[PDB]
Amino acid sequence: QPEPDMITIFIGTWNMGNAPPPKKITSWFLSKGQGKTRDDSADYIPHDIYVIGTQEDPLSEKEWLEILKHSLQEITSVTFKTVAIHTLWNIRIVVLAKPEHENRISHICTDNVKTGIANTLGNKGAVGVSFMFNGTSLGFVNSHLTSGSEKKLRRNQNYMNILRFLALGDKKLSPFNITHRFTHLFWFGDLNYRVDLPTWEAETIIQKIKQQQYADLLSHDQLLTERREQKVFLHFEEEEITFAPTYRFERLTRDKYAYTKQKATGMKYNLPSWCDRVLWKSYPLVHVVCQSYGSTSDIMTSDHSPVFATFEAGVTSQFVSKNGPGTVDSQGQIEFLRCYATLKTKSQTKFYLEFHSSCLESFVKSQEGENEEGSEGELVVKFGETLPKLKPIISDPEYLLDQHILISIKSSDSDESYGEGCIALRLEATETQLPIYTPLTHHGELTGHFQGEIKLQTSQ
Ligand SMILES: CCN1CCC(Nc2ccccc2F)CC1
Ligand SMILES: CCN1CCC(Nc2ccccc2F)CC1
Repeated sequence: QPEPDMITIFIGTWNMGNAPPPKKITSWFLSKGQGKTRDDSADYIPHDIYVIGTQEDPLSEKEWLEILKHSLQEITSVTFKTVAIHTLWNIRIVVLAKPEHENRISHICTDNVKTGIANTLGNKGAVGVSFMFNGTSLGFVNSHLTSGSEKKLRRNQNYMNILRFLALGDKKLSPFNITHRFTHLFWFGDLNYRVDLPTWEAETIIQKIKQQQYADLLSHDQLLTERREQKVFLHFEEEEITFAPTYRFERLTRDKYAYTKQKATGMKYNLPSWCDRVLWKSYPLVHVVCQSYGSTSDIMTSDHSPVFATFEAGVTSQFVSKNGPGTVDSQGQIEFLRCYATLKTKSQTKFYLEFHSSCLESFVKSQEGENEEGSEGELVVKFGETLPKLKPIISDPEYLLDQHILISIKSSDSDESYGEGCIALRLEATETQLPIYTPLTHHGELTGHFQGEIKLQTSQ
Protein backbone atom coordinates (compact mmCIF):
# COMPACT_ATOMS: atom_id res chain seq x y z
CA GLN A 1 0.00 0.00 0.00
CA PRO A 2 1.59 3.34 -1.08
CA GLU A 3 1.99 6.18 1.50
CA PRO A 4 -0.26 9.17 0.75
CA ASP A 5 1.07 12.49 -0.68
CA MET A 6 -2.26 14.20 0.28
CA ILE A 7 -4.80 13.87 3.16
CA THR A 8 -8.05 15.67 3.91
CA ILE A 9 -8.60 17.22 7.33
CA PHE A 10 -11.96 18.22 8.82
CA ILE A 11 -11.81 21.13 11.32
CA GLY A 12 -14.97 21.79 13.40
CA THR A 13 -15.52 24.59 15.94
CA TRP A 14 -18.72 24.80 18.02
CA ASN A 15 -19.54 26.86 21.10
CA MET A 16 -22.20 24.55 22.54
CA GLY A 17 -23.63 27.21 24.94
CA ASN A 18 -23.45 24.76 27.91
CA ALA A 19 -26.30 22.68 26.35
CA PRO A 20 -26.24 19.01 25.24
CA PRO A 21 -26.24 18.53 21.45
CA PRO A 22 -29.32 17.36 19.51
CA LYS A 23 -29.61 13.65 18.52
CA LYS A 24 -28.17 14.26 15.00
CA ILE A 25 -25.08 16.45 14.21
CA THR A 26 -24.02 14.66 10.96
CA SER A 27 -24.55 17.89 8.86
CA TRP A 28 -21.50 19.37 10.68
CA PHE A 29 -19.10 16.56 9.62
CA LEU A 30 -20.60 16.55 6.07
CA SER A 31 -19.94 20.34 5.62
CA LYS A 32 -23.68 20.97 4.83
CA GLY A 33 -25.50 24.28 5.49
CA GLN A 34 -24.45 27.83 4.51
CA GLY A 35 -21.18 29.06 2.93
CA LYS A 36 -18.66 26.98 0.97
CA THR A 37 -20.23 23.47 1.33
CA ARG A 38 -19.02 20.00 0.40
CA ASP A 39 -20.38 18.24 -2.74
CA ASP A 40 -23.11 15.58 -2.02
CA SER A 41 -21.10 13.08 -4.16
CA ALA A 42 -18.38 13.09 -1.38
CA ASP A 43 -20.74 12.26 1.53
CA TYR A 44 -19.54 8.62 1.93
CA ILE A 45 -15.83 9.56 1.60
CA PRO A 46 -14.24 9.80 5.06
CA HIS A 47 -11.80 12.58 5.81
CA ASP A 48 -8.43 11.21 6.96
CA ILE A 49 -8.40 13.27 10.22
CA TYR A 50 -11.32 15.00 12.05
CA VAL A 51 -10.36 17.72 14.59
CA ILE A 52 -13.32 18.85 16.75
CA GLY A 53 -13.01 22.01 18.89
CA THR A 54 -15.73 22.83 21.35
CA GLN A 55 -16.32 25.73 23.75
CA GLU A 56 -18.84 25.92 26.60
CA ASP A 57 -18.93 22.09 26.26
CA PRO A 58 -21.12 20.62 29.06
CA LEU A 59 -20.30 16.93 28.28
CA SER A 60 -17.76 14.53 29.80
CA GLU A 61 -14.96 13.46 27.39
CA LYS A 62 -16.61 10.00 27.40
CA GLU A 63 -20.07 11.42 26.46
CA TRP A 64 -18.68 13.58 23.61
CA LEU A 65 -16.36 10.87 22.24
CA GLU A 66 -19.34 8.45 22.04
CA ILE A 67 -21.44 11.05 20.11
CA LEU A 68 -18.56 11.85 17.73
CA LYS A 69 -17.54 8.22 16.95
CA HIS A 70 -21.22 7.13 16.49
CA SER A 71 -21.74 10.21 14.20
CA LEU A 72 -18.71 9.39 11.97
CA GLN A 73 -19.64 5.66 11.98
CA GLU A 74 -23.18 6.53 10.76
CA ILE A 75 -21.77 8.80 7.95
CA THR A 76 -18.81 6.63 6.79
CA SER A 77 -19.35 3.06 8.22
CA VAL A 78 -15.74 3.54 9.54
CA THR A 79 -14.83 3.20 13.24
CA PHE A 80 -12.39 6.11 13.84
CA LYS A 81 -9.43 5.85 16.27
CA THR A 82 -9.00 8.46 19.02
CA VAL A 83 -5.61 10.20 18.48
CA ALA A 84 -5.99 12.68 21.35
CA ILE A 85 -8.51 14.48 23.55
CA HIS A 86 -7.68 17.41 25.82
CA THR A 87 -10.01 19.62 27.89
CA LEU A 88 -9.36 22.85 29.82
CA TRP A 89 -12.51 23.76 31.78
CA ASN A 90 -15.21 23.72 29.05
CA ILE A 91 -12.79 24.07 26.05
CA ARG A 92 -12.10 20.78 24.35
CA ILE A 93 -10.23 19.35 21.36
CA VAL A 94 -10.76 15.81 19.93
CA VAL A 95 -8.62 14.31 17.14
CA LEU A 96 -10.00 11.24 15.36
CA ALA A 97 -8.33 9.42 12.43
CA LYS A 98 -9.13 6.52 10.05
CA PRO A 99 -7.80 3.21 11.51
CA GLU A 100 -5.39 2.81 8.52
CA HIS A 101 -3.49 5.94 9.83
CA GLU A 102 -2.87 4.56 13.35
CA ASN A 103 0.81 3.58 12.58
CA ARG A 104 1.40 6.75 10.43
CA ILE A 105 0.65 8.92 13.51
CA SER A 106 3.30 9.50 16.22
CA HIS A 107 4.73 12.12 18.67
CA ILE A 108 1.21 13.04 19.88
CA CYS A 109 1.38 16.16 22.15
CA THR A 110 -1.41 18.00 24.05
CA ASP A 111 -1.28 21.25 25.98
CA ASN A 112 -3.43 24.13 27.22
CA VAL A 113 -2.96 27.82 28.02
CA LYS A 114 -5.13 29.72 30.51
CA THR A 115 -5.45 33.43 29.52
CA GLY A 116 -5.89 36.43 31.88
CA ILE A 117 -4.87 37.26 35.53
CA ALA A 118 -7.19 36.93 38.64
CA ASN A 119 -10.63 38.39 37.47
CA THR A 120 -9.87 37.36 33.82
CA LEU A 121 -8.30 33.90 34.65
CA GLY A 122 -10.91 31.11 35.10
CA ASN A 123 -12.61 30.13 31.85
CA LYS A 124 -10.88 31.45 28.63
CA GLY A 125 -7.77 29.96 26.96
CA ALA A 126 -6.81 27.33 24.45
CA VAL A 127 -6.21 23.61 24.08
CA GLY A 128 -3.98 22.06 21.42
CA VAL A 129 -2.83 18.84 19.81
CA SER A 130 0.20 18.09 17.63
CA PHE A 131 1.52 14.91 16.00
CA MET A 132 3.56 13.65 13.08
CA PHE A 133 1.70 12.14 10.11
CA ASN A 134 4.59 10.24 8.41
CA GLY A 135 7.14 13.02 7.57
CA THR A 136 4.65 15.91 8.10
CA SER A 137 4.08 17.80 11.43
CA LEU A 138 0.44 18.87 12.17
CA GLY A 139 -0.70 21.29 14.90
CA PHE A 140 -4.24 22.16 15.96
CA VAL A 141 -5.31 24.92 18.36
CA ASN A 142 -8.87 25.39 19.73
CA SER A 143 -9.08 28.80 21.51
CA HIS A 144 -11.97 30.48 23.34
CA LEU A 145 -10.92 34.14 23.49
CA THR A 146 -12.26 37.02 25.63
CA SER A 147 -15.91 37.95 24.81
CA GLY A 148 -17.49 41.38 24.27
CA SER A 149 -17.49 43.84 21.37
CA GLU A 150 -15.24 46.36 23.26
CA LYS A 151 -12.46 43.78 24.03
CA LYS A 152 -10.75 43.21 20.65
CA LEU A 153 -7.38 44.30 22.20
CA ARG A 154 -7.84 41.63 24.97
CA ARG A 155 -8.50 39.00 22.24
CA ASN A 156 -5.23 40.06 20.49
CA GLN A 157 -3.37 39.68 23.83
CA ASN A 158 -5.04 36.25 24.40
CA TYR A 159 -3.79 35.16 20.93
CA MET A 160 -0.19 36.27 21.71
CA ASN A 161 -0.24 34.47 25.13
CA ILE A 162 -1.55 31.24 23.52
CA LEU A 163 1.10 31.25 20.72
CA ARG A 164 3.89 32.10 23.24
CA PHE A 165 3.02 29.48 25.88
CA LEU A 166 1.27 26.53 24.14
CA ALA A 167 3.95 23.76 24.29
CA LEU A 168 3.34 21.53 21.25
CA GLY A 169 5.57 19.89 18.64
CA ASP A 170 9.31 19.21 18.79
CA LYS A 171 10.77 20.72 22.06
CA LYS A 172 14.29 20.74 20.31
CA LEU A 173 12.85 23.65 18.21
CA SER A 174 13.52 25.79 21.32
CA PRO A 175 13.66 29.27 19.60
CA PHE A 176 10.35 28.57 17.78
CA ASN A 177 6.76 29.02 18.97
CA ILE A 178 3.82 27.00 17.55
CA THR A 179 3.59 29.44 14.53
CA HIS A 180 6.89 27.87 13.21
CA ARG A 181 6.85 24.24 14.56
CA PHE A 182 4.38 22.63 12.07
CA THR A 183 4.16 21.96 8.33
CA HIS A 184 0.42 22.80 8.78
CA LEU A 185 -1.05 24.72 11.76
CA PHE A 186 -4.85 25.08 12.10
CA TRP A 187 -6.12 27.61 14.65
CA PHE A 188 -9.88 27.72 15.27
CA GLY A 189 -12.41 28.33 18.00
CA ASP A 190 -14.77 30.91 19.43
CA LEU A 191 -12.33 33.75 18.72
CA ASN A 192 -15.13 36.16 19.80
CA TYR A 193 -14.32 38.97 17.31
CA ARG A 194 -17.46 41.01 16.55
CA VAL A 195 -19.04 43.08 13.77
CA ASP A 196 -18.16 46.59 15.07
CA LEU A 197 -21.20 48.69 14.00
CA PRO A 198 -23.36 50.94 16.22
CA THR A 199 -25.92 49.17 18.47
CA TRP A 200 -28.72 51.26 16.81
CA GLU A 201 -27.86 49.42 13.51
CA ALA A 202 -28.91 45.93 14.88
CA GLU A 203 -32.13 45.64 12.82
CA THR A 204 -30.27 46.94 9.72
CA ILE A 205 -27.59 44.24 10.26
CA ILE A 206 -30.33 41.56 10.55
CA GLN A 207 -31.93 42.86 7.28
CA LYS A 208 -28.54 42.56 5.52
CA ILE A 209 -28.16 38.94 6.83
CA LYS A 210 -31.69 37.97 5.54
CA GLN A 211 -30.66 39.32 2.06
CA GLN A 212 -27.36 37.30 2.27
CA GLN A 213 -25.50 40.65 1.77
CA TYR A 214 -22.49 40.10 4.05
CA ALA A 215 -20.02 42.57 2.38
CA ASP A 216 -20.80 45.71 4.46
CA LEU A 217 -20.81 43.46 7.59
CA LEU A 218 -17.40 41.72 6.89
CA SER A 219 -15.83 45.19 6.28
CA HIS A 220 -16.50 45.82 10.06
CA ASP A 221 -15.55 42.30 11.30
CA GLN A 222 -12.91 42.91 13.99
CA LEU A 223 -10.83 39.79 13.15
CA LEU A 224 -10.52 40.87 9.46
CA THR A 225 -9.76 44.54 10.38
CA GLU A 226 -7.27 43.61 13.18
CA ARG A 227 -5.57 41.10 10.78
CA ARG A 228 -5.34 43.80 8.03
CA GLU A 229 -3.54 46.18 10.51
CA GLN A 230 -1.23 43.23 11.47
CA LYS A 231 -2.45 43.28 15.11
CA VAL A 232 -3.23 39.54 15.25
CA PHE A 233 -2.84 36.28 13.27
CA LEU A 234 0.04 37.70 11.14
CA HIS A 235 0.93 35.21 8.32
CA PHE A 236 -2.28 33.16 8.86
CA GLU A 237 -4.92 32.60 6.11
CA GLU A 238 -8.73 32.42 6.33
CA GLU A 239 -11.09 31.32 3.54
CA GLU A 240 -13.63 33.93 2.34
CA ILE A 241 -16.71 33.98 4.62
CA THR A 242 -19.96 33.31 2.64
CA PHE A 243 -22.22 32.13 5.58
CA ALA A 244 -24.38 34.22 7.94
CA PRO A 245 -22.98 35.30 11.32
CA THR A 246 -22.89 32.24 13.64
CA TYR A 247 -23.74 34.23 16.85
CA ARG A 248 -25.97 35.13 18.71
CA PHE A 249 -29.06 33.02 17.91
CA GLU A 250 -32.20 32.32 19.94
CA ARG A 251 -31.97 28.57 20.79
CA LEU A 252 -34.17 25.92 19.00
CA THR A 253 -34.53 28.01 15.78
CA ARG A 254 -32.08 29.83 13.45
CA ASP A 255 -34.77 32.40 12.49
CA LYS A 256 -33.83 34.99 15.20
CA TYR A 257 -30.65 36.77 16.32
CA ALA A 258 -30.82 37.52 20.07
CA TYR A 259 -28.74 40.72 20.21
CA THR A 260 -30.41 42.99 22.86
CA LYS A 261 -28.70 43.61 26.25
CA GLN A 262 -30.02 41.42 29.12
CA LYS A 263 -28.95 40.84 32.76
CA ALA A 264 -27.64 37.43 31.48
CA THR A 265 -25.25 39.24 28.99
CA GLY A 266 -23.93 41.67 31.65
CA MET A 267 -26.13 44.32 29.91
CA LYS A 268 -23.95 43.95 26.73
CA TYR A 269 -25.33 43.91 23.17
CA ASN A 270 -24.34 40.93 21.03
CA LEU A 271 -24.77 42.25 17.47
CA PRO A 272 -24.67 39.34 14.97
CA SER A 273 -21.01 38.36 14.54
CA TRP A 274 -18.65 35.78 13.05
CA CYS A 275 -17.33 34.61 16.45
CA ASP A 276 -16.51 31.10 15.23
CA ARG A 277 -13.55 30.83 12.86
CA VAL A 278 -10.94 28.57 11.25
CA LEU A 279 -7.51 29.93 10.18
CA TRP A 280 -4.32 28.17 9.07
CA LYS A 281 -0.62 28.68 8.46
CA SER A 282 1.43 26.19 6.41
CA TYR A 283 5.15 26.28 5.55
CA PRO A 284 5.97 28.00 2.26
CA LEU A 285 5.15 26.08 -0.99
CA VAL A 286 3.36 23.21 0.80
CA HIS A 287 0.00 22.21 -0.76
CA VAL A 288 -2.96 23.33 1.38
CA VAL A 289 -6.38 24.06 -0.19
CA CYS A 290 -9.56 24.95 1.75
CA GLN A 291 -12.36 22.75 0.22
CA SER A 292 -15.22 23.91 2.56
CA TYR A 293 -15.88 26.72 5.04
CA GLY A 294 -19.38 27.16 6.33
CA SER A 295 -21.91 26.80 9.12
CA THR A 296 -24.69 24.27 9.82
CA SER A 297 -28.37 25.37 9.61
CA ASP A 298 -30.00 22.40 11.46
CA ILE A 299 -28.12 22.26 14.88
CA MET A 300 -29.90 24.73 17.19
CA THR A 301 -29.16 23.64 20.83
CA SER A 302 -26.65 26.54 21.21
CA ASP A 303 -26.73 30.31 20.68
CA HIS A 304 -23.85 29.58 18.21
CA SER A 305 -24.06 27.54 15.01
CA PRO A 306 -21.28 25.00 14.38
CA VAL A 307 -18.62 25.96 11.80
CA PHE A 308 -16.83 23.46 9.52
CA ALA A 309 -13.73 23.79 7.36
CA THR A 310 -12.05 21.05 5.29
CA PHE A 311 -8.62 21.07 3.73
CA GLU A 312 -6.46 19.10 1.31
CA ALA A 313 -3.00 19.04 2.95
CA GLY A 314 0.26 17.89 1.37
CA VAL A 315 2.09 15.17 3.36
CA THR A 316 5.47 13.46 2.82
CA SER A 317 6.65 9.88 3.56
CA GLN A 318 9.03 8.75 6.39
CA PHE A 319 12.16 8.69 4.12
CA VAL A 320 14.97 6.08 4.62
CA SER A 321 18.16 5.86 2.45
CA LYS A 322 21.42 3.80 2.59
CA ASN A 323 22.91 6.83 4.45
CA GLY A 324 20.45 8.99 6.48
CA PRO A 325 18.86 8.68 8.89
CA GLY A 326 21.85 8.12 11.27
CA THR A 327 24.50 9.81 9.09
CA VAL A 328 24.93 12.56 6.40
CA ASP A 329 24.61 12.07 2.61
CA SER A 330 27.80 13.84 1.34
CA GLN A 331 26.00 14.24 -2.09
CA GLY A 332 23.65 16.78 -0.36
CA GLN A 333 24.50 20.36 0.71
CA ILE A 334 22.71 23.69 1.39
CA GLU A 335 24.74 26.91 0.92
CA PHE A 336 23.70 30.51 1.73
CA LEU A 337 25.18 33.48 -0.25
CA ARG A 338 24.87 37.32 0.19
CA CYS A 339 22.59 36.84 3.29
CA TYR A 340 21.55 39.58 5.70
CA ALA A 341 18.95 40.01 8.43
CA THR A 342 17.14 43.37 8.83
CA LEU A 343 15.89 43.85 12.42
CA LYS A 344 13.53 46.48 13.90
CA THR A 345 15.47 46.24 17.24
CA LYS A 346 16.87 49.47 18.78
CA SER A 347 19.53 47.33 20.57
CA GLN A 348 23.28 46.90 19.75
CA THR A 349 24.49 43.31 20.52
CA LYS A 350 26.24 40.95 18.06
CA PHE A 351 23.85 38.42 16.41
CA TYR A 352 24.24 34.83 15.12
CA LEU A 353 21.85 32.45 13.27
CA GLU A 354 20.55 28.99 14.19
CA PHE A 355 19.39 26.70 11.35
CA HIS A 356 16.85 24.01 12.45
CA SER A 357 15.46 21.29 10.17
CA SER A 358 14.48 17.58 10.41
CA CYS A 359 16.79 17.22 7.28
CA LEU A 360 19.80 18.00 9.62
CA GLU A 361 21.22 15.69 12.31
CA SER A 362 20.98 18.67 14.70
CA PHE A 363 20.69 22.46 14.52
CA VAL A 364 23.59 24.55 13.21
CA LYS A 365 24.93 27.77 14.82
CA SER A 366 26.53 30.40 12.53
CA GLN A 367 29.40 32.79 13.30
CA GLU A 368 28.30 36.28 14.46
CA GLY A 369 27.26 38.57 11.58
CA GLU A 370 28.53 42.13 10.97
CA ASN A 371 26.17 44.93 12.15
CA GLU A 372 25.74 47.95 9.79
CA GLU A 373 23.30 50.94 9.98
CA GLY A 374 20.27 50.83 7.59
CA SER A 375 19.55 54.06 5.57
CA GLU A 376 16.07 54.40 7.30
CA GLY A 377 17.31 53.67 10.91
CA GLU A 378 17.23 49.77 10.77
CA LEU A 379 19.84 47.32 12.12
CA VAL A 380 21.29 45.27 9.19
CA VAL A 381 23.20 42.11 10.19
CA LYS A 382 25.50 41.01 7.32
CA PHE A 383 26.48 37.31 7.04
CA GLY A 384 27.67 37.65 3.36
CA GLU A 385 29.26 34.25 2.42
CA THR A 386 30.29 33.37 6.03
CA LEU A 387 27.25 31.07 6.76
CA PRO A 388 28.09 27.36 7.27
CA LYS A 389 27.38 24.69 4.60
CA LEU A 390 24.41 22.61 5.87
CA LYS A 391 24.79 18.80 5.58
CA PRO A 392 21.42 17.09 5.01
CA ILE A 393 20.91 13.45 6.18
CA ILE A 394 19.44 12.47 2.73
CA SER A 395 20.55 13.86 -0.69
CA ASP A 396 17.66 12.40 -2.77
CA PRO A 397 15.90 15.44 -4.35
CA GLU A 398 12.44 13.75 -3.88
CA TYR A 399 13.15 14.20 -0.12
CA LEU A 400 15.31 17.34 0.07
CA LEU A 401 13.16 19.64 -2.16
CA ASP A 402 10.17 18.96 0.20
CA GLN A 403 12.08 20.17 3.31
CA HIS A 404 12.22 23.55 5.12
CA ILE A 405 14.91 25.42 7.12
CA LEU A 406 13.78 27.28 10.25
CA ILE A 407 16.00 30.31 11.01
CA SER A 408 16.41 32.05 14.37
CA ILE A 409 18.57 35.20 14.75
CA LYS A 410 19.88 35.27 18.35
CA SER A 411 21.71 37.84 20.55
CA SER A 412 25.28 36.65 21.37
CA ASP A 413 24.87 38.38 24.81
CA SER A 414 21.56 36.76 25.95
CA ASP A 415 21.07 33.85 23.43
CA GLU A 416 17.49 35.11 23.06
CA SER A 417 15.79 34.86 19.62
CA TYR A 418 15.02 38.32 18.11
CA GLY A 419 13.31 36.79 15.05
CA GLU A 420 12.21 33.45 13.60
CA GLY A 421 11.32 32.49 10.02
CA CYS A 422 11.18 29.63 7.52
CA ILE A 423 12.77 28.98 4.06
CA ALA A 424 11.37 26.31 1.65
CA LEU A 425 13.83 24.07 -0.21
CA ARG A 426 11.20 23.65 -3.05
CA LEU A 427 13.52 25.58 -5.44
CA GLU A 428 13.10 26.31 -9.17
CA ALA A 429 16.60 24.77 -9.70
CA THR A 430 19.45 22.93 -7.93
CA GLU A 431 23.18 23.85 -8.16
CA THR A 432 21.87 27.42 -8.96
CA GLN A 433 22.04 30.68 -6.89
CA LEU A 434 18.39 31.61 -6.18
CA PRO A 435 16.90 34.38 -4.02
CA ILE A 436 15.44 33.36 -0.63
CA TYR A 437 13.33 35.46 1.73
CA THR A 438 11.40 35.09 5.00
CA PRO A 439 9.82 37.65 7.33
CA LEU A 440 11.10 37.29 10.91
CA THR A 441 8.70 37.29 13.87
CA HIS A 442 9.07 36.99 17.64
CA HIS A 443 6.03 36.17 19.81
CA GLY A 444 4.20 36.26 16.44
CA GLU A 445 5.01 40.01 15.85
CA LEU A 446 7.10 41.22 12.87
CA THR A 447 10.70 41.91 14.05
CA GLY A 448 12.57 41.94 10.72
CA HIS A 449 13.47 40.11 7.54
CA PHE A 450 16.01 37.58 6.32
CA GLN A 451 17.04 37.52 2.68
CA GLY A 452 19.90 36.29 0.54
CA GLU A 453 20.60 33.56 -1.93
CA ILE A 454 20.60 29.76 -1.61
CA LYS A 455 22.44 27.02 -3.58
CA LEU A 456 21.03 23.51 -3.09
CA GLN A 457 22.97 20.39 -4.18
CA THR A 458 21.03 17.07 -4.34
CA SER A 459 22.12 13.61 -5.65
CA GLN A 460 20.55 14.47 -9.08
C1 LIG B 1 4.11 3.35 16.35
C2 LIG B 1 3.74 4.70 16.97
N1 LIG B 1 2.71 4.64 17.62
C3 LIG B 1 1.54 4.38 16.80
C4 LIG B 1 0.24 4.57 17.56
C5 LIG B 1 0.22 5.86 18.20
N2 LIG B 1 -1.08 6.09 18.81
C6 LIG B 1 -2.27 6.32 17.99
C7 LIG B 1 -2.22 6.84 16.69
C8 LIG B 1 -3.40 7.04 15.98
C9 LIG B 1 -4.63 6.73 16.56
C10 LIG B 1 -4.68 6.22 17.86
C11 LIG B 1 -3.50 6.02 18.57
F1 LIG B 1 -3.50 5.53 19.84
C12 LIG B 1 1.26 5.95 19.19
C13 LIG B 1 2.63 5.75 18.56
C1 LIG C 1 0.89 37.77 1.03
C2 LIG C 1 -0.30 37.05 1.69
N1 LIG C 1 -1.13 37.82 2.20
C3 LIG C 1 -1.71 38.73 1.24
C4 LIG C 1 -3.18 39.06 1.50
C5 LIG C 1 -3.48 39.18 2.89
N2 LIG C 1 -4.90 39.51 2.98
C6 LIG C 1 -5.56 39.90 4.22
C7 LIG C 1 -4.85 40.23 5.37
C8 LIG C 1 -5.54 40.59 6.52
C9 LIG C 1 -6.93 40.63 6.53
C10 LIG C 1 -7.64 40.30 5.38
C11 LIG C 1 -6.94 39.93 4.23
F1 LIG C 1 -7.63 39.61 3.10
C12 LIG C 1 -3.21 37.96 3.62
C13 LIG C 1 -2.09 37.10 3.01
